[PDB]
Amino acid sequence: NIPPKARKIMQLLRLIQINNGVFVKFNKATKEMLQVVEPYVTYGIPNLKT
Amino acid sequence: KSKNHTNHNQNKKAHRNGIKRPQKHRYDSLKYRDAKFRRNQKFANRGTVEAIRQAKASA
Amino acid sequence: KSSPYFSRYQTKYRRRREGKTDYYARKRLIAQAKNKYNAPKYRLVVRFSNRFVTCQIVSSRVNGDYVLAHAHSSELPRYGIKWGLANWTAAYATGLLVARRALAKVGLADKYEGVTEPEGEFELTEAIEDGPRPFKVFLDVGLKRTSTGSRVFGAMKGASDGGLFIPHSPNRFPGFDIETEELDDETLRKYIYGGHVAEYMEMLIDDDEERYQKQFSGLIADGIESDQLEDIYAEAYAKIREDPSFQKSGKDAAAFKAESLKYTQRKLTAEERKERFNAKVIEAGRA
Amino acid sequence: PHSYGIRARTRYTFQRGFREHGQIRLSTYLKTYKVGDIVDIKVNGAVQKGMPHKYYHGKTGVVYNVTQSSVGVLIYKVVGNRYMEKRVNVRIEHVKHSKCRQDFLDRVKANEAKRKEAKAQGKTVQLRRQPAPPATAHFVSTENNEPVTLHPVAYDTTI
Amino acid sequence: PMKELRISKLVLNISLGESGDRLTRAAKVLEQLSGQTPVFSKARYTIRRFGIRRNEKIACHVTVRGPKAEEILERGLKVKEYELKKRNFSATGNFGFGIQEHIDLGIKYDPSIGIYGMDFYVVMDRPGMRVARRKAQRGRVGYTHKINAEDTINWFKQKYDAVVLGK
Amino acid sequence: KNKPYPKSRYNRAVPDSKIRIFDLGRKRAGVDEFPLCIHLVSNEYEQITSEALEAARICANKYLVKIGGKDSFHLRVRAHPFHVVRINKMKPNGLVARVNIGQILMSVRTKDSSRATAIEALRRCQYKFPGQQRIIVSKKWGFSQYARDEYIEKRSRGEIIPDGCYAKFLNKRGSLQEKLDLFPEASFNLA
RNA sequence: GUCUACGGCCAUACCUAGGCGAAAACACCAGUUCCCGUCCGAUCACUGCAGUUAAGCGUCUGAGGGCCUCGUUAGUACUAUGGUUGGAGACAACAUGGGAAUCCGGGGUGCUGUAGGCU
RNA sequence: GAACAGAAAUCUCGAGUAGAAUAAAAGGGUAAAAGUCCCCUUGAUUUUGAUUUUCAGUGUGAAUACAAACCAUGAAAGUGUG
RNA sequence: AUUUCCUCAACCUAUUCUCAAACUUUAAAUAUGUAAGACGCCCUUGUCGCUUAAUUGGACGUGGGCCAUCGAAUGAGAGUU
RNA sequence: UGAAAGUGAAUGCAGGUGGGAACGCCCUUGUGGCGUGCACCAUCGACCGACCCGGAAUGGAAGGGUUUGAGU
Ligand SMILES: [Mg+2]
Ligand SMILES: [Mg+2]
Repeated sequence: NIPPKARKIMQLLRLIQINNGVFVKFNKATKEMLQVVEPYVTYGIPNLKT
Repeated sequence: KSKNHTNHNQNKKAHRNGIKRPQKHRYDSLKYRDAKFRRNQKFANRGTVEAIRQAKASA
Repeated sequence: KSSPYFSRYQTKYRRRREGKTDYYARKRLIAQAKNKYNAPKYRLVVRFSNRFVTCQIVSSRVNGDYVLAHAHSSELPRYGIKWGLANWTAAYATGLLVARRALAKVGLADKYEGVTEPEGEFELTEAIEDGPRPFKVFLDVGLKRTSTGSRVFGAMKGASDGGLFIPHSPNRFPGFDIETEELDDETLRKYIYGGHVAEYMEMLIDDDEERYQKQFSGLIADGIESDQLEDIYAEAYAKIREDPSFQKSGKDAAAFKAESLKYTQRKLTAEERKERFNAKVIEAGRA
Repeated sequence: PHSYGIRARTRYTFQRGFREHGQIRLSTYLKTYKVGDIVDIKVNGAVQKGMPHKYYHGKTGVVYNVTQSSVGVLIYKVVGNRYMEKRVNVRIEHVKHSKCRQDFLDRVKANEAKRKEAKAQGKTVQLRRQPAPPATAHFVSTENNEPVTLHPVAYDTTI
Repeated sequence: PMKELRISKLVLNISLGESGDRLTRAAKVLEQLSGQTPVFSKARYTIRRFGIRRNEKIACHVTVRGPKAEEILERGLKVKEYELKKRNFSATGNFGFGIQEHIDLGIKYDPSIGIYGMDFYVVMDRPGMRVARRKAQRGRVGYTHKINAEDTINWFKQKYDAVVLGK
Repeated sequence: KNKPYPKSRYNRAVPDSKIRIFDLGRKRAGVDEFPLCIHLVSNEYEQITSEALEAARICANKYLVKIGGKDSFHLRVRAHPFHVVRINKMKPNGLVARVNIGQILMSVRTKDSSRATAIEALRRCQYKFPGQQRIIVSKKWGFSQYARDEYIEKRSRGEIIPDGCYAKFLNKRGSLQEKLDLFPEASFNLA
């Protein structure tokens, strides 16, 4: 039940499976992509231990 | 009842093999160009080939 | 004249509001075929005021019009034409002048000399068999009507005889007959040398002498006779050819600039606007 | 209830703008078009000749041909599972240059202006555009700018 | 200065309103009175209640200017005893009237040709109205240079020793 | 519940709305009096028919006149039936009013002495209308756009000119001379 | 600077009323033989400079009308996305985002290219 | 305003952003015109390929920009393949 | 009474209540077209029967210099039969 | 190739241009530069037939053409 734009964005993020995780460099282009997939992902600032 | 049109699956079908783009070639046929331009380009190109041939040969 | 009438009003183009530019004709006059790219179309702009004749050779660009060459009938006395500076013959002379000025600028004056001694015969400057084609220009009559014998075609005749290639038919020259579709070179030669003006005065010497004195007052006070007119025009055309260059004037513009600022009104500010608004309300006795 | 005439459903698409009727500005005819130019298509309803179909209104393509009063423009249109090369003959009243094309031209020019200067000074050039970075650290002062404490406001009818 | 009112054009129209032998003899008398060719006004539209012939000549009129226009106006006033009323003068500065039995004017007459009525309408213009009439650079005349009814009445009373009704 | 379908050249064959009179009481009143206004506002998007409005106006006119007279109220009906509801005959059937949330249905300006009376009459009309409505007291003077405190200051300065029921409010726009003559008591202060 | 010819954008340029405009230019303006066209040299055509800034034209002023522009209106209206949110429903609130119009107020009332003239 | 006698038939002067006209529907377009009048005309012609729309990117219809001719019109730039 | 009175209608003006899928000066969100150089950037010179007043231009070329953020992000081997 | 009567395939290295397999050479450690360039595709020409041209009894040779063919 993933609509086409969000499905494509998660593919571009290499987030293809539930509970998968990636590091992303935060810029305006990345931020607007994460806005479209807000219901389908969660993200935040990781510390050094993480 | 007949006449049952819908576009529901048609967009999905188009994207299975994607929206293909045509191959882009270096040269397009001059048959799309103005005939007067095309006729003169034949003579211009013929002279360029002759001049390129002579300069290589005389070198 | 309600506000909705004004609100919805669309102004014509500025040069259409002041009745100067025919944009229908201007588009067809200057619009080059796109596969000729940046080759300019040249117009022979010919305009008449009440006293003088303006001849210009103009091309068009996106940002405005560019004058290749100009000739003004006010410069004719320098070549010896001091009277009738707005007539058919003056139109002819100022057309020949801009033709010689334009050809020098494009470096074709020696190759295309036009007619040295016009005899009023319809002809176009033919292209040299092996050499540059003649400089081509199109007539821009403006808002003047193109009736037979109009002065715009006199200036076009002069420019054509000056070596410029101007496409034209002789259907609007003075003396052309529409019944037989033939051009009488005699009347056309007459107009080129100002004989039509010569015949007017000679008629006026015979009858209504007081009308003659009132009409050609400029020509009388120089003691010019109708026989002289052909000679002055014929000599002026020759002087134009030998030296066509436009002598740039040396009048001091700074004096004109300084003079015109003194008579130039200034615009008020808000601080003064508040001052007069209070004063008028005070003088109204309602504050 | 569906006609397929050429200009069906173009009631607003082919309207001149409000207080923009009448004369066509003559700079449209003095623009120069060359093969390889990127042009925008925008139909002028006042020029019925050389009109492109409404599909091409608002589309951008490359000039492939130049005639006396018109340009041929290459446009790709989706017709199924692929794009199709369309060759539209448009009178130049319905065409204008893409403003980005001069922007791409100037950016490249500034790239080579930077690259040559950086080379002579013996330094890097850094010609790559970047997305808007995260905002940097600053030090907002409060002198003469003390915080104002807000509260949510009580409800009250304003009619 | 150049604020001198003068006659621009005098229009004279037949008021008979008939087509036939009377209409033709109207052209002859219009030609005689003016020295000019009497162009024929047409019927713009046929009417059911009158049956006016479409695109057929019904009325004839001429436009007269120049010094002979003043003479025609002068002989019109003489037969009018130089007496016109206030309401004749139009809001734009024109005035006109209408007189029957054009026999009273100074043209020889016979009882064979017929009796015809002949009107007057004088258009008034200061010099400089060419601005609004020329083809090129056609401007609009200023407010102060336009002609009002009061101005053309005073012009009428300044000469011709005329008087106007005090309604 | 489709898109608005009013009378038009495409919808010429229409019935007339059952309500034609929208103004009541002292319609030709002034600005000094009737200073207090009560509104009946629609709390939800309803489709009040012209029959329901016509019923309400008849009920409001009778009760208000009996209880206070004719010179102490300016009842008016804000909602207008312009949407056409269709039916299949035993084609257009009737006229209804599409009113959004917070649309005033009937507005009555009365004296402050009739504040309680105006509330009660506007309260009774809820039983005639469908949906839910609320009674509120306007913060504006009658049928104006200004607050009571502001209107008092405009009235005390002398910048208000009574024109029938409504009035003219001075503005900083237009020729001064006309503004000066029209407002005699007002002081065009020079700043 | 002003003016004239040809323009570009086509009202911060239009419409209105009233003040000013030295020089030149432009204009109004003086005629009808020739060219030319009209019921009419009004217009259009020619041929001129005796007269006039009065009209055009230019510039300045209106707590002018319109027009342009910036703010208020207003993150209000609307809207992409979200919930096993509320509510019988109508709709509403909230969440991650996008974001007007209109009115009202202040300011403004042509800029500019080429060529040539001008105490 | 003038006639005639209601008739704004006609004629004249002002204002007039198109509120008229443009064959037939509606929408779009158009003001020194695309409307009205006038003058001359047959580009409503012969030939070739390219293109757009409907679309399978087949046919048919309709349409666009050119080319080789031959012409019309205009002083001319141009415009004209209904 | 071709001198007036008002309820009579008509029109003009400024306010005023309320609307539009086949109204509109404005005008979103979402959706949508194109571009983000190596077929790229600067000069020397060649061709032509096209085009220009003209080696003028246009089109196609030749020879040299810019190959180190090769010119937003992210991802990914791709396309034709 | 043309309905047919008929006519019938090299200007050139059996042509030019772009990409390109494989190979060779130079760098200098790069996704290199340089030179040939198979297959294939796009493209500018040439050649044969048809058709449309002018075109100096029978033949159609040189010159052409926006075209046309399931050709070379
Ligand atoms: Mg939602
Ligand atoms: Mg869900």
